[PDB]
Amino acid sequence: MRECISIHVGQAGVQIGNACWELYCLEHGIQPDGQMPSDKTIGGGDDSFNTFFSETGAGKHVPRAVFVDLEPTVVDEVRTGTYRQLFHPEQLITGKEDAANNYARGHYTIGKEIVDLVLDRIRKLADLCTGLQGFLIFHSFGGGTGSGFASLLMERLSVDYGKKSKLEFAIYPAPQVSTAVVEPYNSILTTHTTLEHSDCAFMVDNEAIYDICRRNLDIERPTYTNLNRLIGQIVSSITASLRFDGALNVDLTEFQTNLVPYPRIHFPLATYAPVISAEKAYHEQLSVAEITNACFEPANQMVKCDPRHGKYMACCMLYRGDVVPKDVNAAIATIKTKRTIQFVDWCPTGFKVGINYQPPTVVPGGDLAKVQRAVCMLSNTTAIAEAWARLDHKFDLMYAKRAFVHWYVGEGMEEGEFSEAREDLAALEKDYEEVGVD
Amino acid sequence: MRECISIHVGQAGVQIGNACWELYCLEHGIQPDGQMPSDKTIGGGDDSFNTFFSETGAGKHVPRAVFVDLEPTVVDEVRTGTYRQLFHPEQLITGKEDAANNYARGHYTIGKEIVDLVLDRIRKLADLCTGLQGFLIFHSFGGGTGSGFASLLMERLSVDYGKKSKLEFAIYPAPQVSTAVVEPYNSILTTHTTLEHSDCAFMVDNEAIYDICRRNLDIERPTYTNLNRLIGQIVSSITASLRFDGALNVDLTEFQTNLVPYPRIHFPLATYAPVISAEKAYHEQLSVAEITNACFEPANQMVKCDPRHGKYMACCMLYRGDVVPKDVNAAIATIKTKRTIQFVDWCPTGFKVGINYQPPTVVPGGDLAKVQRAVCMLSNTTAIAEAWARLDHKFDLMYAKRAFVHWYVGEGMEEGEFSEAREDLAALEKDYEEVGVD
Amino acid sequence: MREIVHLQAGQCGNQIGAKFWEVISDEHGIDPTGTYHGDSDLQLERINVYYNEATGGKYVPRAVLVDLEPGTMDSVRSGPFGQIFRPDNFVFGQSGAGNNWAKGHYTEGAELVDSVLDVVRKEAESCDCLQGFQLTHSLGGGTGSGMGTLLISKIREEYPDRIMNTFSVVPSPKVSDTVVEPYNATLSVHQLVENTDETYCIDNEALYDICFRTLKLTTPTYGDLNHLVSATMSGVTTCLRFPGQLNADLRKLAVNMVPFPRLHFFMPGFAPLTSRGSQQYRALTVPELTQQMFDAKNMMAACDPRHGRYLTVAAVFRGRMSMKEVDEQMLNVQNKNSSYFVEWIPNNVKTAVCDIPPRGLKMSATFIGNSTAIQELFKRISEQFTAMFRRKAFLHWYTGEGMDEMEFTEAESNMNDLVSEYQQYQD
Amino acid sequence: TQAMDDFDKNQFVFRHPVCRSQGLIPFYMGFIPSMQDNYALTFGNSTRRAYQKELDRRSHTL
Amino acid sequence: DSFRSCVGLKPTPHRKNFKKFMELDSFGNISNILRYFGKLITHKCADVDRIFVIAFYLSDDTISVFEPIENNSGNAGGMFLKRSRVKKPGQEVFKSEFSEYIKAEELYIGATVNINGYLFILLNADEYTLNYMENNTDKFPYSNFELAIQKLKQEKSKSREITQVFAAADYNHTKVVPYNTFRDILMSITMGKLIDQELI
Ligand SMILES: Nc1nc2c(ncn2[C@@H]2O[C@H](COP(=O)(O)OP(=O)(O)OP(=O)(O)O)[C@@H](O)[C@H]2O)c(=O)[nH]1
Ligand SMILES: Nc1nc2c(ncn2[C@@H]2O[C@H](COP(=O)(O)OP(=O)(O)OP(=O)(O)O)[C@@H](O)[C@H]2O)c(=O)[nH]1
Ligand SMILES: Nc1nc2c(ncn2[C@@H]2O[C@H](COP(=O)(O)OP(=O)(O)OP(=O)(O)O)[C@@H](O)[C@H]2O)c(=O)[nH]1
Repeated sequence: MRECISIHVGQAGVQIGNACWELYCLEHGIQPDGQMPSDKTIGGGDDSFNTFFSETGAGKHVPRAVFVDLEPTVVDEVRTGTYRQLFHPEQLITGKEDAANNYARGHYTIGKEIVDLVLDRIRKLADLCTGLQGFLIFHSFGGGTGSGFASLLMERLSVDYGKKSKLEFAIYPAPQVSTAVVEPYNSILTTHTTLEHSDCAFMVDNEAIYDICRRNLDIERPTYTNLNRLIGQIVSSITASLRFDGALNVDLTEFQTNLVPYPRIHFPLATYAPVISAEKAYHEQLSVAEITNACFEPANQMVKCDPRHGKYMACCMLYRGDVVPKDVNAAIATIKTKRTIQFVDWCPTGFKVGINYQPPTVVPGGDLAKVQRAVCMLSNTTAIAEAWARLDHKFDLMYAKRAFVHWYVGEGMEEGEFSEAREDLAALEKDYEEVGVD
Repeated sequence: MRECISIHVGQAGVQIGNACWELYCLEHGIQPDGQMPSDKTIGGGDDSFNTFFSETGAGKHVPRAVFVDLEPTVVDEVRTGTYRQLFHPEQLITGKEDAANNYARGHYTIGKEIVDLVLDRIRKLADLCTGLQGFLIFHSFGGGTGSGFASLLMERLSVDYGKKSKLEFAIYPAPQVSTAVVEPYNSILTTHTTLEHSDCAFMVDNEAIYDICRRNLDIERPTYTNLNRLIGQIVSSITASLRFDGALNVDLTEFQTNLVPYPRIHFPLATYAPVISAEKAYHEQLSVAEITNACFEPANQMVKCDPRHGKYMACCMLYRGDVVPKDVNAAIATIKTKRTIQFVDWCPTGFKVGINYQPPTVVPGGDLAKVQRAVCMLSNTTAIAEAWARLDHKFDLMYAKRAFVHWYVGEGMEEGEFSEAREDLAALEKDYEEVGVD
Repeated sequence: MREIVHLQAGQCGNQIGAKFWEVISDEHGIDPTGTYHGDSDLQLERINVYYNEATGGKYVPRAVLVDLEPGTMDSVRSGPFGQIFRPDNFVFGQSGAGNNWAKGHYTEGAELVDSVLDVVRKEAESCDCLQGFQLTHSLGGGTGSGMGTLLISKIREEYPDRIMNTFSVVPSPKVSDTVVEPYNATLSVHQLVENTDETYCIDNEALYDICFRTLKLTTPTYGDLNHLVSATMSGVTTCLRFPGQLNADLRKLAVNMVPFPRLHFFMPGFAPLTSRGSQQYRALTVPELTQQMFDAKNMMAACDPRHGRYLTVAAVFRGRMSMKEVDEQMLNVQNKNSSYFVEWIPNNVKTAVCDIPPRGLKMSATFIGNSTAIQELFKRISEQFTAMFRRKAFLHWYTGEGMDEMEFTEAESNMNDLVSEYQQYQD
Repeated sequence: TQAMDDFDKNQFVFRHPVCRSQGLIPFYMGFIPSMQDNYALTFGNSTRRAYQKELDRRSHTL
Repeated sequence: DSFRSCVGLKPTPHRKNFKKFMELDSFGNISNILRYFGKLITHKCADVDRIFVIAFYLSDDTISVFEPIENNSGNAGGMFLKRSRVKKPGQEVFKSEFSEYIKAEELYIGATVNINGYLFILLNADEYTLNYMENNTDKFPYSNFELAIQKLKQEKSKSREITQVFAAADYNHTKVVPYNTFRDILMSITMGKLIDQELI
């Protein structure tokens, strides 16, 4: 039936996964123990959780996600949290040694004797599943353990299983903030390996997430709890089609088919419109028109790109809550009459609408608004090239003076792979303008 | 009716022994004294115990077994244990001297004056028995006392009574662990003597038992308490067909007829699939599909043999608990469709199914999980010759230099008996390869 | 006797048939439990045209539901009348379409066409003699077009002597949501013109406008839109089920309706659409019925035939009228705009009067038209296809499914021939 | 709300009146007392056999 | 399973809850299957010697009926039912609703029952079940002795009538009385309304 498996690689990609499942357990009323109240919803694992959790005859919801990590501290800490009894123990795949931010160390040195283990996990997850539309891979481009470890495993799950979807989600590196100067090294290493096997790679950047916080959510001082909850809401919105229904229902197969124009480029941009404070939502009102304008207001995007510097190809709005076809279709019709929004002439239409009756709920101890009509805006535009354009000139300078290569040639690589990725990136940029040129 | 006698040879085979009735009295609820409460199950000895115990008009459940031993220490301490009042005193056949790990010392020096005494027990228990389907022989190949004494009694019980089944159970020698370097001497002595008389010999190895403990049972440092309880369950599962009923009942006679393909080789392999810790079973689920994959998982077997290095002839699954044929016959159909599993082409069918409604139970102060659906996997594959292949090169070198022969030739042997064994073994591998040839 | 078996295809038809069937049950007065409440002998007399009967007086509908997505029919089954629908005819697949035409036309259909054909022939043997078949689906629907094109092709040789009624809704001209949408329609219409005998054309934009024009209720449900189209499709079916002097056979209609073989596209028409006060502010008279009947605002199908002219017109009147008012109105409409007809055919009107009104209103009518207003339709779909076939956007999927650009060439070429034909016969 | 409570939390207070049962889950790292010295019970139970006796003899746990 | 197919278009595998099976399970030396003991009823009694071992499995409600063989007779029996959960003897054959099965609200001491056919009569029990009976009286208000105190404290007129007649049975004031008289002398004062259970 309608189910998928979530994968969280990298200790930065694990805390995001926990919050999502903490959010996920909310709308289903999951008690931390693992069971419902005396209300009868348990069975052979067949109810709203069947797409998400495995509350089988034993009565305990088993999340259908695997947590993989290479440093035991944080994964032990969450294993000492509140919902650890929900979690399957050795789905929390831990590690005793780190990759030291090295892509290849997380790809060659230790991955060989760990991939076989997680290979056993996925197959014994694969057999119990029925439809298993695809996977939910949470990672990071500049992963201290996220980058290299994900790379090889995504290769192996591609070669055995090339018939289903693979959904990729990584924090995009901050264009001007770099916690490590080796971050470009592994990041382009990820991209060139992932271009020929990844299905749908979705990115996000924290600075504009921070920028949102103190703009409209009015958060001068945020925490990951805020970040994790809001991104956890994002995946909740896109997965609401699986949980609930609506006037029409859409699936990841449609998202793949209708968003990506041509092979290689599969990197659209998400955005959630009703990101407002409770008090602001209190004495103000929400309707489709303003959220349609707000979702297309350039400063509301979390990627530092000006849409007027590029051109639009695909769009996707997922209206969750109490909406009618009437106002939406007229509103987007006005958007088509807009002159600023420069779609490419190739597509007369480039939007996919998802209508869901269920309104997004609040979380206890939360900071979001009380939304009745919500929408997640997934779009792809030519205004994304400057990102890798920023990356390449950062790389070429450092590569020319070949900084810290002694670290990498020290443990077993050569320059050829680092060479290949550059023209691969050069291939990507030229494709972007070639399709950018009408 | 339905009964059998049990013989426990060697102080290795004794602690595994009492663990059986410590288990057995449990599901019967037998008090350590030997009597129930004021409730009624006593009589002429005709109820659930009639197949195992002898609870006559005296009202004391007398186990139908014999404990033969050559060192007074361990047999006296159990005679001072908890259930010693249950046990018949002189069926704890004790001895004052050891065989010193020597097969023939126990086979010639002292066995002659002890075998008559045990035979007096054997015939006297035979007379009181009515159906007496077969024998239970708990012994050990590497028997300090198990080796020699078991062989001679097996020889004597074979010649007078060769019309019934004889079930042998001995710990198989460890592939790489050697508690004694004289073990190869007496081990092949046992093998060559037993091939022409033994009906069904069943082996097991403790290292893989150890390996399971810290894989899923989460035992990083076990004791025989755990070890004996695991194997004690194994014989309990196979004997449940006699104790209870199910959809269909099977008997040891079917086990003999259907499992062994040809004479000589009667050495199948046993396995239990729902070996798991309690909490794992607590927040996970058991169903036929996953346990069927697990039971054919190569690391689930207690013998260091890779099934992909050999080929299968026979298999047996004993579903103890709540199962239905539908998901059973469907799942086993999927198993035969699998390509990695390599049965020999001669048998389109090589499996024997046992269905028992009674769910397996836990032991107070125990280690097993609370099991509803269980299965014992009695199977035979050609991949076992490696162990004998391991033994012969171990044996040929040490025989080439004739270590400790002056111990054996000192107390009354020569080389011809040793000499006959190597070609009898060499016959076994060549027989194994001829049956390995299609 | 002569009966009809219905086909419910595509996830749009999933709402259609349910709304279509419930009106009929309410029209005939069957309760949601299925036990009819016998009040009108004639509706008891003419229920065998569509429904078979089971034990206990529960009229089993002779319809087949087909889909791939379980969730849609679960809502349908959990609907007020799902119990009136059979677990038998609920046929579906274990696959997601991706809203892909090729998958539903070559990949997923293969293992399901066998089952659906085995189904329909079972109820085909259940009944005596069919007039034909009708299909509720969409030309732009990923599953509806994919299933329909396969099925209608197979049915053609199976029973080449019956009626292949096709009820398909055209997507919004301005907006299509689906971006491969022009591909799917062009693919389907290539086979549709070959296989069908009749086609209804429906669009939501006019339905949205009709909400603004006469419904006047700002925010309606899409189900009420189905209520509208179900009312339209029911009117043509009222002819068969009801007595009163009007000739009901669609073949009685189609031969008068179809001058040349390749004319399959026809537009609906309906009678009084009434608003807030107009219920008590209307003098319900055949003149004003005829007035509102022939209104470009009362038009709902595709676009205004004001851009073109009229080939064949046929209106069915339901209620207690007489031969003269229909006669004089036809004279009235003939004189008002004589030149707007085509000189090819004079007196090109076909009138049928049903004396059995609906339950709720007395004076009612339906209209079916074939005008020169479809040029803009396939002319519209021409430009997108040319521009999107110009640079073969969104093509790696279908080639991965096994199709090639060549199949596109004749599909548009056939449509181009239709452009000339619709142009040449009028201009 | 909380930071303003600090005013009432400090100002006039500062002024003075001028005066689990089922242990834990396996493969857990991080040394709590005892453990490996005692053995022969499952990681779940080993934690919960300890959990009751970690309150008894290795009581230096707070 | 008829109602499993009566769930939706797709089937579902219902089962029995492990919860009730967990607590209600004979574990270790502790048993849970109650064992009562009674006779049969016919036109004339022949083999009422076999005290029927009716074994209501508290985890499965599956009354096993066992027989102890008597010296020199034609019994040669034992088990009568293979631990089968048995249908209520008050049902139909054309069924339209969930049919019912024998619960635990009828096996009072001195009961009359039918296991699908032969009418069976209960006389006594074992102590262990009665110990369980006295523990949880939620489903066993008969085991509530204080309840029986109210029924018999209702009657006040028979006070002297009580005093003399049960005085009449005694003759030496020995401060004991046999059960046989004691049970009989009570059945009248309740006018045949006392059930054996509370008398025990
Ligand atoms: N996805 C995510 N990223 C974070 C979070 N907090 C910080 N980051 C950034 O994401 C990057 C994660 O990459 P890595 O640090 O290599 O993570 P790793 O590969 O699992 O191994 P470590 O270096 O030990 O964390 C960090 O460099 C941070 O800059 C977070 O909560 N979630
Ligand atoms: N069956 C069994 N074997 C054990 C146990 N503990 C250790 N072993 C192994 O089993 C073998 C015991 O064989 P023997 O030492 O010859 O036993 P025996 O002939 O009865 O007399 P002893 O030498 O005194 O023990 C040893 O090699 C151990 O490796 C146990 O509890 N049961
Ligand atoms: N049932 C239903 N269909 C709608 C509605 N609004 C628009 N539609 C369209 O009706 C079309 C026909 O439905 P189907 O043929 O069953 O669609 P499909 O083959 O499953 O694939 P898609 O066309 O992508 O949905 C769909 O493409 C929808 O775009 C609505 O409110 N209800």
